[PDB]
Amino acid sequence: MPFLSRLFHYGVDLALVSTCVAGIRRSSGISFEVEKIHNEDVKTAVEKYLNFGEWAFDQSSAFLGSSTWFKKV
Amino acid sequence: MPFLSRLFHYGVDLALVSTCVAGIRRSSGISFEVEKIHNEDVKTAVEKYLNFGEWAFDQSSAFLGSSTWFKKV
Amino acid sequence: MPFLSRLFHYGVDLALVSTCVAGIRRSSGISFEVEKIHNEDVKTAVEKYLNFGEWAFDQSSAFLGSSTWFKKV
Amino acid sequence: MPFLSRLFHYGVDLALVSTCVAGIRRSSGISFEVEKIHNEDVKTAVEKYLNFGEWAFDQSSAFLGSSTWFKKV
Amino acid sequence: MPFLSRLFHYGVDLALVSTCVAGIRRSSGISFEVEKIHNEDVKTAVEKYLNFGEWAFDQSSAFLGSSTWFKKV
Amino acid sequence: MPFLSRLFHYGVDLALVSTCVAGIRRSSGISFEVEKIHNEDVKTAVEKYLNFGEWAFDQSSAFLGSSTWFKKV
Amino acid sequence: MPFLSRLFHYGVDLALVSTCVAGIRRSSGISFEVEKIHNEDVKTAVEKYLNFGEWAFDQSSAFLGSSTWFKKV
Amino acid sequence: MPFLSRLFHYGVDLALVSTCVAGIRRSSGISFEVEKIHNEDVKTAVEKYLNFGEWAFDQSSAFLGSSTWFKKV
Ligand SMILES: CCCCCCCCCCCCCCCCCC(=O)OC[C@H](COP(=O)(O)OCCN)OC(=O)CCCCCCCCCCCCCCCCC
Ligand SMILES: CCCCCCCCCCCCCCCCCC(=O)OC[C@H](COP(=O)(O)OCCN)OC(=O)CCCCCCCCCCCCCCCCC
Ligand SMILES: CCCCCCCCCCCCCCCCCC(=O)OC[C@H](COP(=O)(O)OCCN)OC(=O)CCCCCCCCCCCCCCCCC
Ligand SMILES: CCCCCCCCCCCCCCCCCC(=O)OC[C@H](COP(=O)(O)OCCN)OC(=O)CCCCCCCCCCCCCCCCC
Ligand SMILES: CCCCCCCCCCCCCCCCCC(=O)OC[C@H](COP(=O)(O)OCCN)OC(=O)CCCCCCCCCCCCCCCCC
Ligand SMILES: CCCCCCCCCCCCCCCCCC(=O)OC[C@H](COP(=O)(O)OCCN)OC(=O)CCCCCCCCCCCCCCCCC
Repeated sequence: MPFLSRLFHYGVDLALVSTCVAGIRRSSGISFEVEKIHNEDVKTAVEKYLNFGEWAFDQSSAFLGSSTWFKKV
Repeated sequence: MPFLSRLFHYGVDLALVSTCVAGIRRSSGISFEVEKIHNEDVKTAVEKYLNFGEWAFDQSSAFLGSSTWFKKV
Repeated sequence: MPFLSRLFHYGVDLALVSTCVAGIRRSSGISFEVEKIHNEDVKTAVEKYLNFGEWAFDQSSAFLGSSTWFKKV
Repeated sequence: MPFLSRLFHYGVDLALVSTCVAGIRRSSGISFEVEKIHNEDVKTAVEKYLNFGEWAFDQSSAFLGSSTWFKKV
Repeated sequence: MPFLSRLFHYGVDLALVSTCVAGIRRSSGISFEVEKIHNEDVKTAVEKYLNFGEWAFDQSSAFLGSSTWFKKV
Repeated sequence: MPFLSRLFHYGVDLALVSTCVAGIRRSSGISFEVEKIHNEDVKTAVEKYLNFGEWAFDQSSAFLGSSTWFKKV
Repeated sequence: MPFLSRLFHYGVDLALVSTCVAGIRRSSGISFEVEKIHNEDVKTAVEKYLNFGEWAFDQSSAFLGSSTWFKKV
Repeated sequence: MPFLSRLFHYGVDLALVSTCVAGIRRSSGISFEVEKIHNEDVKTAVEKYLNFGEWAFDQSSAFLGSSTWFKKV
């Protein structure tokens, strides 16, 4: 559970990019092909970046859902 | 204002925020309650901003789906 | 009521600066001395920038207050 | 981590967000409910981020109050 | 007075770049050779950008000097 | 943590601010009141941040001077 | 709205992206599929954005070449 | 593989600058004279930054080429 330190590590714009990429996978099934990265340590780093977006997507949906300005349809 | 001009007007930060909000709606059903905005001119402006993110989400999805670095499930 | 167009005009960081300046005035009484600006059109432009921060402060407090993650003490 | 190091770690964007949240608390009473965070490690990280904004709000207030371009009421 | 509108058009980072270029000219004499640009459209745009930085340098100096956190040495 | 990483640690925004502050000092004499900082660790960190700007100002001056688009006046 | 304002209209992030895309085209031949855009107004706007990057690439090339810190190899 | 960590350390704008510098070298031959830096600390930092841009140029080319939105001409 380092996800918050990684928000500051990646920065706002790259954190938002990863969160968008996760949102794309969730509704369309379009997913980065992590198994086509040759080097293992790079695959681990890429997966860390993408997995942060997945976590951030879940945290962001929960936060917006906590506001009376949003509703679940 | 066309969608591309809106991207440049909002800037990358706020464009990504709106795109992420759209992704949350598509997967979560959690939707901004546009109707609860009382002023009709503010309602219109907020709708333009959110609708930009819906467009950008779909354009981004199509672009990633256009690349062999993404798989499709 | 152009305040939203001005968010995009000023940009994220300068919009946040103005909102912070308004928050400072609200709790400390420390306020920019607008009447010491010689030229009238500049005073009008500076007041527009500061007044946007005052509006944005009010909109932001209302939004956070709409979330169950915040409470009024 | 000292407050200045936190500024550089968070970056200007997120530092201003936290400073604005602190300003909202001081004037509105609207306060982030830190206690509702269940994980103790996440609670600590969020508290560090919000407490940075409280510090930055007071440092900013003092700096503006140090200038003849600001009046005091 | 187009300088304040130029700040918002340029944004913070490009505004600071121009102000640093002005500072470099003031202390070293190293100056951009605008007279070598013969496309007058390009020349006028470059002149407006550089002249903004010269104005911003003078306003920034005055503001910092207005603060007890700075001293004229 | 060395000096040579500080551009990326401070980030572009705050590195430009420090460089701007240095340029202001060089031709106006307006200088940050380091003597008013009474925690020696904070003073050291502030001195590092300001001196990075002084160094960056000197390097940027030399780089612009190395270009035939600039002339010493 | 002229060409010479587009740096500030697109902003630094997206101007750098366009410039990067142009550099990729110049040495790899990999080129954006303008022919796949079938709204003529959108095609024109995309062509303007891409050609700004081509122009900026040529200007930046010439500027770096004007410096004694760069050599033609 | 330090290049991905370098992206996050440098941030998007400085990462794109380095990638454009690499693109300029590839198409024009205009190359930074790293051999003129004799402070080996500074030299190594500059080399790491420029070498990142060279790697990023190759990865960015490959990614764009992987898309049906680009064609090799
Ligand atoms: C706009 C993008 C968000 C920008 C924030 C990011 C940085 C902030 C920059 C400084 C502060 C920004 C101030 C701008 C706030 C916009 C206010 C607004 O446009 O909405 C006003 C609307 C009025 O409602 P009305 O019925 O007329 O009430 C009258 C009495 N006020 O009342 C409301 O609508 C209240 C709720 C605001 C809804 C506007 C857009 C909301 C959709 C995006 C929410 C995303 C939250 C961020 C989380 C990111 C997670 C990915
Ligand atoms: C892992 C490797 C990663 C390396 C990548 C980085 C390499 C550096 C260069 C990458 C640049 C990406 C390619 C940019 C080419 C510009 C293409 C373009 O302008 O878009 C054309 C497209 C028109 O498509 P059309 O369907 O006809 O229009 C629909 C209705 N308007 O219009 C569109 O579809 C616009 C879609 C924009 C949605 C984005 C909103 C969020 C902002 C993201 C910021 C970064 C994205 C850059 C967008 C370029 C702007 C044009
Ligand atoms: C951190 C700064 C905000 C960054 C957003 C700006 C750009 C977003 C970048 C991409 C998306 C960012 C994703 C990061 C979200 C952080 C999530 C987090 O740290 O909080 C997790 C916390 C866990 O709670 P727990 O009891 O453990 O629940 C277990 C099941 N999840 O659950 C929660 O705490 C839920 C509420 C989140 C509280 C974290 C900080 C909130 C205080 C700032 C709110 C400001 C909202 C922005 C409005 C600006 C107006 C000025
Ligand atoms: C209208 C005209 C406007 C023109 C202005 C623009 C001109 C360009 C240059 C302006 C730069 C402003 C002055 C920068 C000088 C650096 C001084 C510094 O580093 O701060 C010293 C201060 C130490 O004070 P002390 O009380 O001893 O510490 C308390 C416990 N730590 O530590 C502090 O107090 C730090 C306070 C930081 C709080 C800011 C958080 C939000 C981020 C804002 C981004 C811009 C602010 C730049 C901050 C400089 C970073 C050091
Ligand atoms: C210039 C880029 C330097 C950095 C390159 C690094 C690679 C990545 C950078 C890409 C980012 C996009 C940059 C936009 C380029 C602007 C083009 C320009 O203004 O060129 C004007 C001038 C034209 O000279 P010309 O008359 O055509 O040549 C005579 C030959 N017969 O030719 C010139 O050289 C005049 C330039 C004046 C600017 C001086 C400021 C020095 C540092 C500026 C950095 C930011 C640029 C902001 C310029 C805004 C100008 C409106
Ligand atoms: C350099 C700034 C140019 C723009 C100036 C515009 C004014 C505002 C800019 C201020 C922003 C802060 C910039 C940080 C400055 C970095 C200093 C540096 O790296 O200089 C290294 C090199 C030293 O050369 P040296 O051996 O000391 O001279 C021999 C004399 N006996 O001397 C050098 O010149 C090497 C520089 C290599 C970078 C080439 C890239 C060209 C465009 C870079 C723009 C962004 C800079 C990123 C550099 C990161 C390097 C780690």
